[PDB]
Amino acid sequence: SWLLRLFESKLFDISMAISYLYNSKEPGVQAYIGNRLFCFRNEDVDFYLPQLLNMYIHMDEDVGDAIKPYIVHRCRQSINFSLQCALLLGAYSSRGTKLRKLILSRLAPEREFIKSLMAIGKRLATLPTKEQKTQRLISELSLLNHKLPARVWLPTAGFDHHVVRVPHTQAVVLNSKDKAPYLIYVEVLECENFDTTSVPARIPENVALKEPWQEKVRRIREGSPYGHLPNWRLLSVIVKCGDDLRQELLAFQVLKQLQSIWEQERVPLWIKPYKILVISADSGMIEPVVNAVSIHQVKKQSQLSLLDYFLQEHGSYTTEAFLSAQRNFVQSCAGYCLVCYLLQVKDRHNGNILLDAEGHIIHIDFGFILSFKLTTEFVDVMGGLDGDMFNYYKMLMLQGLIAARKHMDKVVQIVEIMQQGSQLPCFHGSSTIRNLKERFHMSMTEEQLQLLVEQMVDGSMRS
Amino acid sequence: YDYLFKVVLIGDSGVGKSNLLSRFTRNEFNLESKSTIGVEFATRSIQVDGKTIKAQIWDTAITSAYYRGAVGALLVYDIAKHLTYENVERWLKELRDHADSNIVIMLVGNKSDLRHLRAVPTDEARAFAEKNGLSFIETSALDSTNVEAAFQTILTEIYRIVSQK
Ligand SMILES: CC[C@H](CO)NS(=O)(=O)c1cc(-c2c(C)nc3c(NCCNC(C)=O)cc(Cl)nn23)ccc1OC
Ligand SMILES: Nc1nc2c(ncn2[C@@H]2O[C@H](COP(=O)(O)OP(=O)(O)OP(O)(O)=S)[C@@H](O)[C@H]2O)c(=O)[nH]1
Repeated sequence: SWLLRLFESKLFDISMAISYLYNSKEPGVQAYIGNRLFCFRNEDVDFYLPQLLNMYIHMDEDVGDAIKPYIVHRCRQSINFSLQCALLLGAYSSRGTKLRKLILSRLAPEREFIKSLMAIGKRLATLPTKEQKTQRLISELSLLNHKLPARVWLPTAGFDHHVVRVPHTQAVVLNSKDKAPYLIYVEVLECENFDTTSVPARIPENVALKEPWQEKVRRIREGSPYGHLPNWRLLSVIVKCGDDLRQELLAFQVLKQLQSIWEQERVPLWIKPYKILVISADSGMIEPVVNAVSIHQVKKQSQLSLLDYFLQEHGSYTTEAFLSAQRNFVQSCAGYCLVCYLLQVKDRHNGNILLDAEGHIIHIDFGFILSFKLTTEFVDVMGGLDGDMFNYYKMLMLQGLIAARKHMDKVVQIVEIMQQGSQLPCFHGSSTIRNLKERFHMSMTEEQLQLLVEQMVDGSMRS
Repeated sequence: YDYLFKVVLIGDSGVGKSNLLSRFTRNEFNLESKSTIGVEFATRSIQVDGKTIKAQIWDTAITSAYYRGAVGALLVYDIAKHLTYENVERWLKELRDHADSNIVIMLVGNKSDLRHLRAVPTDEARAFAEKNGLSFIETSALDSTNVEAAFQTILTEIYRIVSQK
């Protein structure tokens, strides 16, 4: 009854459930939890879908039969859920297959919609320059409006909706690589429920420049057939036709949890997880952060040092706009340094860090993790090594570390389960989780942590 | 004091024979499960029509063969695992052969609490249930549902054997 005692308390959450599910070999417990999933809010359980489906694939049949019923139930009341399952089921197996076909079994429109989009990306491969790729993209995207009214949606959107229009003239390709990813803007009409509504009616078709996000919506709205409607909103996704996003997804969950941990405790670090979508385990989509551009390009257009740009874009240090931006900088630095450390990110450079209009930084590329540098340019923005704001940066890191230790298992859980039958490059070591746990230094005293943080920063400065 | 009833619990492994007994005999339950190795009894006395009886329940390495002189049998299956229901036919064939040819039998669907994971409908079971000379309650050992009722059905069922001159 001691187990059952716990499970019937308020203490029981989806986190706990999966942990016992992953470890417990008692089928009586497994089945009990399988059933208890239904009582939880749809929203809480969703976050763990990548874990659940991985278990289904790679674990004993016993575990699967306990899991399957809940999945099917969700699938029947949400095609979005159905979609994401099918995509995930496939990517993580190269047991799974039997269930995927049953789920794909109506939903036909969406799978072609996605396939077309990648097929586009693969096509840009024969065109060797960035600019050339972009021209073909816009043209070929224009062909999508012909089926544009559609009855399809972006799973990456916070909500249910129909895609109505692609402002093809506004789309752009992001690099010159052979299988370069490309960013597109998409118009949608919000729904209350996708599964229960009409597809909207077509509204017939009748410039592109560098601009902030809210100004870009205005311009597009005024130009859009559907723009007058209150139902109308603009979304955006980046398309990766030949790159795996499974490592990327793993990082996202970790970022989201750390974000919540620091939220529950009262540590004012700042970070920005960006939604990830996995299509094939070769291909994916990303929901982009708006109002941000790489440090490197920021340095090529300005010809300035980072601090000077801050001063240019916000004001003299006697202004609110600057001091606020500075605060936002420092808080975002500590957050991402800890994330880089905890996940042991590597290959950190100004191509992988974005700057938003309020001053936060945002690391964006999470290849090369598991199995961050402080350049003097960064330290300058903080007011220098002796600065109070720089000291505060160190203070936040400690605070955020003390908070993180208090919730270590929530984090490791997310990661430890994904190693399960995994052929990802980040899991090469037997160690890998074991080393990860050591990096929380759970044994250490706070005095020890104060010292370790100082040392970390000094190391981070050598370059 | 007045009568001694030999009852067996039989069924596939995992169906909940041992937890029914722990609920029914000691009002204790556990999710953690030590397999029953061979045989258990536990005992509890009840009163029917103002008469003191005593039920001796035996839980159950195939050869238990403990049936003999076994007047009643609770045959249990897990409602959430269809296969456990499938072997009920094979559990009634081996019944007759190594066990009394006129024993009182009640069929039991256990783990009724797993509403959303339910894999065996009450009607299909109860259909087979009334099609043949078996009893048919559904229980949950975990949330102490129908557990007393199940026993007291078979015991009352059992009692009505008086067959006097
Ligand atoms: C795009 C994927 C390609 C490979 O397939 N690699 S990538 O381009 O380097 C890259 C960019 C981003 C990203 C995000 C979440 N948000 C913006 C973003 N936001 C700005 C967009 N909007 C405005 C108004 O500036 C801009 C850019 Cl360049 N990237 N980005 C995320 C991951 C990522 O993969 C490492
Ligand atoms: N939700 C729910 N789970 C149950 C119930 N009864 C048993 N379980 C689970 O079934 C399993 C039964 O294990 P056990 O204690 O050995 O009983 P058994 O059915 O007799 O197993 P055996 O025949 O191999 S001895 C346990 O994990 C137990 O938690 C029930 O009534 N409701």
